[PDB]
Amino acid sequence: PKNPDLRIAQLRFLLSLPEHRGDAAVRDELMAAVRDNNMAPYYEALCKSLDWQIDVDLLNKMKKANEDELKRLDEELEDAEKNLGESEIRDAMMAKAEYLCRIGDKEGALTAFRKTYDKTVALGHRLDIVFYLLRIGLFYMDNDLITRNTEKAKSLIEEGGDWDRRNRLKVYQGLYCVAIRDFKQAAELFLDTVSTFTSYELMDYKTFVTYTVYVSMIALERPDLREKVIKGAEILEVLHSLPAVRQYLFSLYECRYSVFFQSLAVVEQEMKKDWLFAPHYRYYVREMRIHAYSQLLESYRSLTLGYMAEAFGVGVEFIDQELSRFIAAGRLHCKIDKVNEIVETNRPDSKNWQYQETIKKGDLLLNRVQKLSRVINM
Amino acid sequence: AHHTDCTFIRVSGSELVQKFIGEGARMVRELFVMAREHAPSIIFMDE
Amino acid sequence: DVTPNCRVALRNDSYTLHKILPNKVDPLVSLMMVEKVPDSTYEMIGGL
Amino acid sequence: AKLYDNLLEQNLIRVIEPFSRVQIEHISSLIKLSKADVERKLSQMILDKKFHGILDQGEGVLIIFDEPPVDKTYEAALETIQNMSKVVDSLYNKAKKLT
Amino acid sequence: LDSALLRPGRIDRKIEFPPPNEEARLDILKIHSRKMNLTRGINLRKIAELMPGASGAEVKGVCTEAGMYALRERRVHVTQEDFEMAVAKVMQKDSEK
Amino acid sequence: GGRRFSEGTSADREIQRTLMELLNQMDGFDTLHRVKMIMATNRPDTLDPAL
Amino acid sequence: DVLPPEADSSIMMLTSDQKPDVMYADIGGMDIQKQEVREAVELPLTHFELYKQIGIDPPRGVLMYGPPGCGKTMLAKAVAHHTTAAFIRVVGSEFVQKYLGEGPRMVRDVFRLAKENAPAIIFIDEIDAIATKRFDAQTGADREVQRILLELLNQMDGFDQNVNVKVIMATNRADTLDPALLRPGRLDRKIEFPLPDRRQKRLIFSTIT
Amino acid sequence: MSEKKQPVDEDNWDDDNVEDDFSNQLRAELEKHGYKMETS
Ligand SMILES: Nc1ncnc2c1ncn2[C@@H]1O[C@H](COP(=O)(O)OP(=O)(O)OP(=O)(O)O)[C@@H](O)[C@H]1O
Ligand SMILES: [Mg+2]
Repeated sequence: PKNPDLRIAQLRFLLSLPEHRGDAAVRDELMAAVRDNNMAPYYEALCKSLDWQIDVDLLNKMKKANEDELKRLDEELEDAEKNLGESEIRDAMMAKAEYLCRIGDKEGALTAFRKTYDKTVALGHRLDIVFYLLRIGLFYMDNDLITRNTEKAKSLIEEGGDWDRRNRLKVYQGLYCVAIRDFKQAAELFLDTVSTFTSYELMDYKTFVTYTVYVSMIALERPDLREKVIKGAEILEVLHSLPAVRQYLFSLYECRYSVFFQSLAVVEQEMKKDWLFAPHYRYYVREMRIHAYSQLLESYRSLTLGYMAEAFGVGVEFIDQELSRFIAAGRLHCKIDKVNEIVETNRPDSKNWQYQETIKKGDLLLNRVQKLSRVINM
Repeated sequence: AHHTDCTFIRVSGSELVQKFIGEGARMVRELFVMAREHAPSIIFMDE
Repeated sequence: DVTPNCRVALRNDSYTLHKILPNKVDPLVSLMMVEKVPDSTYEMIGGL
Repeated sequence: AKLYDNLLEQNLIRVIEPFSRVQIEHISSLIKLSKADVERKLSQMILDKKFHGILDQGEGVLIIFDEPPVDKTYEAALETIQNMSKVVDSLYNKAKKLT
Repeated sequence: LDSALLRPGRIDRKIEFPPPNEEARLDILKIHSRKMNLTRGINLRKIAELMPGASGAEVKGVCTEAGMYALRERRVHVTQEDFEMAVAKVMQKDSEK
Repeated sequence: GGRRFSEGTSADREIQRTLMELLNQMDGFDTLHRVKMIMATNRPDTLDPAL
Repeated sequence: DVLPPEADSSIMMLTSDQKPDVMYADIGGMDIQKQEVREAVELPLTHFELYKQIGIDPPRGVLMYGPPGCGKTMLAKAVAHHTTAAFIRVVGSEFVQKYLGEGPRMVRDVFRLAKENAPAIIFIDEIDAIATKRFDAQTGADREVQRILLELLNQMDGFDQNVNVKVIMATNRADTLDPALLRPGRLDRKIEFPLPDRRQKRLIFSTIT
Repeated sequence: MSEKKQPVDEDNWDDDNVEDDFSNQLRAELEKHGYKMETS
């Protein structure tokens, strides 16, 4: 069964990558692993793990129990076909092929799925099979195979409303858009937060709340924060259960810049330890800094640099080296003076900065059709 | 008939249907011409 | 290739047969559609 | 209270209109209000971007400037680029596979 | 109907179709509730008990109608009180003649 | 005139149509002004109540 | 050459000297049915994306009937007066032309005018003049009518929920009809006009007096 | 074809740009800010 199956992958992440933190994960992950017939996905996890020398009988009792479930499919397919129902063979392994998917690998779980895809004339089984292929397409991070059945998925919701098959689906596309650094799309798929349910994969709905606020606080601007996430009763009460995130969100909204970094180290470090955010938490807070710098710095023109330590965040030379790499990083549109100790702003009219991305994409497609025109016709 | 792929043919005894059965269809048995032409078929009737 | 119950293209001067006009309708698909039964499935069966 | 916010800002856009720069001490006098909450509130205008401009800390000169920038020309030519890139990606699927 | 039609060699099988019990009123609310834009938390069982077995068509008669409540109050998510507001109206038509 | 029928003979078909043409032509979508209708029968029993 | 569409029926209800100047207030005592038809006709015309967004399948066509003198023509005059979309108003006994084909072309071009023109509103009266029940392929005067009903039967099906072409049909006797016309996908909304007894009745006394 | 004379012998790229900029910089913030609390 694939409904608890993501926590398994997250605890594989919890096992391997925190290197010192490798004891309770190889306890509880084994505690889930040498039961519920799991055989295949942890041989190289045993390689990353310790020896665990006597696993032979442990594998034999479970390939034996697996052999029981396979041999009773072999007890099922022939009474299923003598008196045929709705192809009762594929009706048996249309449900036990997911047992072949958690327990077996993707091959017996894939074929039998594309096999049983042609059985049910209605999408009430088909699209949920597609949901299973999406979920294993996440487990093996099959980033191209998700592209297929996302479209093949979406091709079925137009007939019907199927908002349990679309609002559930948008959770998947939000998790992919936050898997990659596509955050304006990740919050956009995370826009509703109402028809989203107390899920299986974010079994805390409030974890989903934390994720949509963390992506939204970059993804949308104030005209959207000061109406959207500040006036949602559906969003206010669930983080009313949160002290930190409520403070962490409001420290930007209430201009509380000094306590903002305090919670930023904690939230950013939690994002460091979190699975699937671990690729991009650096990308997160490098935007959070320059966003908080730009937000205050587009209010004043003649603000000195020794203002921001005691009021914005302490360390004058820290502000110096942090701003110098952001103007020098080509963003944070201003100009800092040094030996009269004052920071000036400017304004770029949207004619140069807007031009920049245009010449970027033009050079990219120039590279593209350059490369193709070399490739084809020898 | 949808799942076993039988020709689901109900009858209503309407007269718009009648022109496809025949000019008059003095019987109902003229329907069997099309029925054995769609030979795995199911005829359906109302009250 | 000449099928019974099939349209044709026809020249008009000598009524020489010109070309096979594709196909028109089944006499069951036509009236059948005119009826428009609400097609169903197992997946919409409530407890039967 | 919330109507008083919109009335406060209705006056606040009203008196700020006819000029480019002023000191906060005159607009505090001309709305007949303080300078700290007016300074923070003007900062919230240029945080929420409902009004745009800049502020000063040395004496509080609000530099007001506006022009509508050219936007339609560049980005609408820019998304055609990422259409056509995908078109060339489809050209793999009839060109690279085929000949 | 006809007794010659009730000749025992004539008919091969007669199958009875009962009105739904409380469980079979629940699942037609389930299937029929699929295509609607819902709000989280409904307890369809209560609403299935609010109808004491009309048929499989009053299920669709209610649950189609409950969106007219949310639309007439300009919602985009169907809430549970539209359903009990709809059972009060459809079951009034059960109470009419 | 007629009352209506349950569609007996072929003749009444277009005659009922001819009647309903007249009925819609009486007070359907028109300011019927300056034109006065005077009718007569021996039996007012074979008549459409809608007439 | 390809042509812009054309139909020689009521052109398009010329909208200047065409309003039957009937207010909603002129109709007393139809609180349920006037609000209900407002839901059915012009509410999906304007507020289309609530029907789209929730997805509750707004109705294709609508039938209304009952005893005569129950405001059947009158409500069409009021909705026809206060509407905003283009309105098409036909006298439904006119399709029986002497020449053949003028009827079916006369069917299809009206619908093409609703297609070309606007998210528009069809109104048909005296549906019993077309939709009877029995038929006879021995006259031709019946066979033409048979081909009339086939055209409209197809062309109602030839929609895709995208056009807001709403068909309003008003009759007197529901009995003398084919329920194949009343198939869902074609007809889903049926409105009887019962006679008010006292309650809405005194409202008509208030309005008329 | 492909004789090729031998004189010698997403998942990656968004990770590669954040590898470019996010390269060699303190790696372990849980304590840097908590030690700037009292020093700064
Ligand atoms: N508020 C009202 N409710 C009902 N009837 C009214 C009202 N006000 C006036 N009437 C009268 O009822 C008649 C309804 O007009 P209309 O032509 O719509 O009748 P109908 O229902 O179309 O019946 P028919 O098809 O025979 O004309 C009008 O002629 C009018 O005199
Ligand atoms: Mg009338």
